[PDB]
Amino acid sequence: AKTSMVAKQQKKQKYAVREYTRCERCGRPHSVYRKFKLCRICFRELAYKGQIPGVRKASW
Amino acid sequence: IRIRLKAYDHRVIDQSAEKIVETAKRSGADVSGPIPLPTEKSVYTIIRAVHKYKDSREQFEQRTHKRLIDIVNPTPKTVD
Amino acid sequence: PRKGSVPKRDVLPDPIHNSKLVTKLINKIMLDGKRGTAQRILYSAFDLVEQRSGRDALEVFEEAINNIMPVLEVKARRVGGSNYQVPVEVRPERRTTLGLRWLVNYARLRGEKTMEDRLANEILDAANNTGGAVKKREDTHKMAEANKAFAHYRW
Amino acid sequence: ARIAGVDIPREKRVVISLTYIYGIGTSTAQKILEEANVSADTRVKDLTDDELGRIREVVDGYKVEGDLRRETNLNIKRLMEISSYRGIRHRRGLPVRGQKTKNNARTRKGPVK
Amino acid sequence: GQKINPIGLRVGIIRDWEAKWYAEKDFASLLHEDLKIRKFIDNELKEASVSHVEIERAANRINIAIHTGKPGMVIGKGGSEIEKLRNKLNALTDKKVHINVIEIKKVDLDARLVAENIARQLENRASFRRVQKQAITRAMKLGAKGIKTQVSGRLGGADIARAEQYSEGTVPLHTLRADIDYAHAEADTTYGKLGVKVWIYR
Amino acid sequence: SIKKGPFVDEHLMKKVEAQEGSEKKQVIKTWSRRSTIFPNFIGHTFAVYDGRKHVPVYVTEDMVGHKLGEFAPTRTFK
Amino acid sequence: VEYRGTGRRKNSVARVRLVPGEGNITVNNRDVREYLPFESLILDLNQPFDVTETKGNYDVLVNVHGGGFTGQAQAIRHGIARALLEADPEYRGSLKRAGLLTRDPRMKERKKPGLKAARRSPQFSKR
RNA sequence: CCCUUAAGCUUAGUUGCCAUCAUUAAGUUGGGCACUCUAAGUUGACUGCCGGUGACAAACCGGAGGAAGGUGGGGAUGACGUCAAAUCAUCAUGCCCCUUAUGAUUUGGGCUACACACGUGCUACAAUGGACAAUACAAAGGGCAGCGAAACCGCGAGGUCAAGCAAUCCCAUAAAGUUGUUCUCAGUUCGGAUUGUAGUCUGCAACUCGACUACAUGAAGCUGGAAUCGCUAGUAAUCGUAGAUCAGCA
Repeated sequence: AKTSMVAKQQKKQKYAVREYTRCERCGRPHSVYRKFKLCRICFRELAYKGQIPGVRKASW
Repeated sequence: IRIRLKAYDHRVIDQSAEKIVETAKRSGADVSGPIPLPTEKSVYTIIRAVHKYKDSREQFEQRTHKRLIDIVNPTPKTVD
Repeated sequence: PRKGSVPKRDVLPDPIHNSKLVTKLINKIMLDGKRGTAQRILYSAFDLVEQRSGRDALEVFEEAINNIMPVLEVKARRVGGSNYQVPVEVRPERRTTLGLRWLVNYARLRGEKTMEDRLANEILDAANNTGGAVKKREDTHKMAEANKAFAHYRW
Repeated sequence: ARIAGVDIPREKRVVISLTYIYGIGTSTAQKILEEANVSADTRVKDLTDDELGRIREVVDGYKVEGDLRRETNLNIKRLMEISSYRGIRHRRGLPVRGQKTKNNARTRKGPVK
Repeated sequence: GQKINPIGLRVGIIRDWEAKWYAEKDFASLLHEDLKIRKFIDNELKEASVSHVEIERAANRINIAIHTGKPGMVIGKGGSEIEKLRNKLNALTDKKVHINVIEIKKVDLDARLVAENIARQLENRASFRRVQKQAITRAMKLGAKGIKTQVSGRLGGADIARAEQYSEGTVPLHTLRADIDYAHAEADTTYGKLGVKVWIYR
Repeated sequence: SIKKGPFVDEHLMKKVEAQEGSEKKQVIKTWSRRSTIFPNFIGHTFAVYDGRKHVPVYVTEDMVGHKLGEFAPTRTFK
Repeated sequence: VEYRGTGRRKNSVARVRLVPGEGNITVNNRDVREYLPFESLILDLNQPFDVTETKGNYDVLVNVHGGGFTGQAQAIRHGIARALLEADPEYRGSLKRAGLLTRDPRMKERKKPGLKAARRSPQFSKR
């Protein structure tokens, strides 16, 4: 599921690693990150206008 | 004491170095001056196309500024 | 490339051989980008050539280029209304820069087991005529030395 | 020529050039040189009368078999012929290995392209 | 067919990297609460004129500046509104304390409230044109170098709808150093789900 | 594989050793392919398949380094 | 006395002093021939002395570091030139009809993200 | 135009780069100098009349040029609109549907494994070349759950994961061009395909449910068709420290 597979993941299916990271307020299982706890098109909105700091679009 | 300096912009950590130096300078101590450090970065790349479109991808990351200072006079003049 | 007029863009420098043609062919024979390897093949494998082949490749480098470089070329150039090729004047950057690759495509020809010794055997039976390196030069150069074509063309 | 079956070639070194005869070859051949003065000589047709006697009495005393254990292939297959693996689910089912039986090329089990 | 977000590029450079803080150790979960408090003036305030938000916390000393929208009609009397706003903010544990106030002016100067405001008064079977052009003039009457407002989704009364973008000449976006800005209108009523576009020079 | 804890099942081998009272053979029925085995296996099938039944399997001195139903058919060529 | 022996090329710098008296360039307590892998061109790294008409002028006390070896050399095309230019201040108006006194020719670029190798991108299988 | 490199005043001239001091195994202990861009807040640039005129109709050429070709590579920058496609399927959708099955528990099974014909990314097809070996250089993720040093287990799909813990500081033979042990053209000590033995360690379970492999099974192979691969500087030839993603593996 996706709209009902939120507790299954972030509740305790009874092993160390059966939590597979998913976007905080979403259900997308692929393209995710722990310390961001979100995804691609369930996260991007933030570094527009600054809600994520020091994010220049280019020029490393 | 190895006090630390940490930031994400190129104007919030020069202030950190300078201003702790000055806080110690405003009162009597042979405290240390500005010791800058390089400008580091924290990358984060990820596909943007809502579908399976790729290779039209532009670099997307951030800049994590990390500086360091020593307080070379522990004093009861300007410590806190 | 809307324009052109590009040169060799290099100031050919040599180590301890004192030559300007022994440094423009060290990168051509340079097997899979091997500077020192080719540098040791141009100071120990190109110096012991006399011991194996017969003569040294020091001052006899001009006989391995001038006695093999062709003149008439074979490039399609429509002119008038037919379809006949026209040769380009053998210029320094179009005869010595392209006519100096007679050691990379001929290194895998000499069937004398040892490939390293076969690469040093390209100076023998090729410095003069009727050889295995000038055999492809006689099937090109000798093809328009008598049959003249257009002289008022562009190339 | 003498170690197992025959092995003819010359001009080369006897240390690992054993690869022909099953079970062992080259790698182990040059790594099993555990004897009294046996070594590669580059003269495969010289220098050898009785040294082979001892460094062969080992190969007979080398109870780890080699050719003699060519049949551990067949016999570990024999155990598995109940449709298990390597004999029933890999020999009685006519499939390939790599567990990509067929997405890439295959000549040894399927020799026909 | 692409003019991408200048909400998304002109950040830090002139308008500055909005989200502020480092935190030495607490990294993922001081942000696990930040979208819900930074977007708390657009979710529990019903997306009301919020022009931009912010987060600032190290040292366990959080404060957050915010327009407070257009103030006075939400605040009311004696201050018994924003005290309960703080009641709703910190009581997670200590989250989003002291969310201060500098007042904001001119509803028809800046695109942010205009966005969801013109996601409101077109779709009411009134000739959405007659009011489209109305708030087009009212915010290109001031004197900015234009606001190019246009409805991209589901105009008309008939079924098959297009993205008709009725813009008015010039409102830059390629002043890389200065700021151009997109405040968006994702609404609908009785009919489908609508799309509008807005671009201001300040 | 590793040594040190072959993973004899708790429930499953309980069902065995306490259903291995007599010679009566009730083997697995388990439609599960995860077990691990002892020397005291006594004549019976398994069910190492889940199509719409329960599959007889090898019983006597079968594959000896394994901890599952290595010999149990589900398919073949076609 | 010759100070400010400096000069870099391809992400690989050195700093090479020059000493009043004789001349011998010496990097990392080694020579112009026993620190570079074989690359028969040990006299070349000092042709900033043989475009100079005089070569044994000033001993170095040089130093190195870097990532590879090709970028490590061919910068000391300035390891002489910089300090040499400084002490001999005749060296701007008579040292370019060969091309020595200052050159700083090429450097690196960005490995493209998603492409095989910067210029190399996903090739076409067929059509 | 703001930026990635750039003579640069410098500056972190402490952990920084090592002429000055030889107190310098990466614990750059050191002057707490520099010696120089260097570790960026990078700062400059530009048609700069340019040496010319085209007979002039502007430009541009180039005398070599500021340390970077005429915008400083140029990074970012993306005309109307063509494209019924790019998403009903990772995302949000107006729309109606199976409703103790299409969901559902772990699964039996399965987007790898046939009876085959093609597209794939490089290492294949020895006389400087493997099974094999003394062994120069560190970039840059890192790491609050990670890497392993000098020495080192060198048989891999790493391990005790022991010590320095944001320029540094751990993967250190990083792989070659550096002397090149080793197999004189027989499928030959080139092989890591199957008919073989199977394995590094973190799994609630390798029979069809990936590996590449060493114990080395010695096969594809010796230049190429009706059928195929980089290209004016270090980009690729070849690999390369590793790993984002995540209890195995590019």
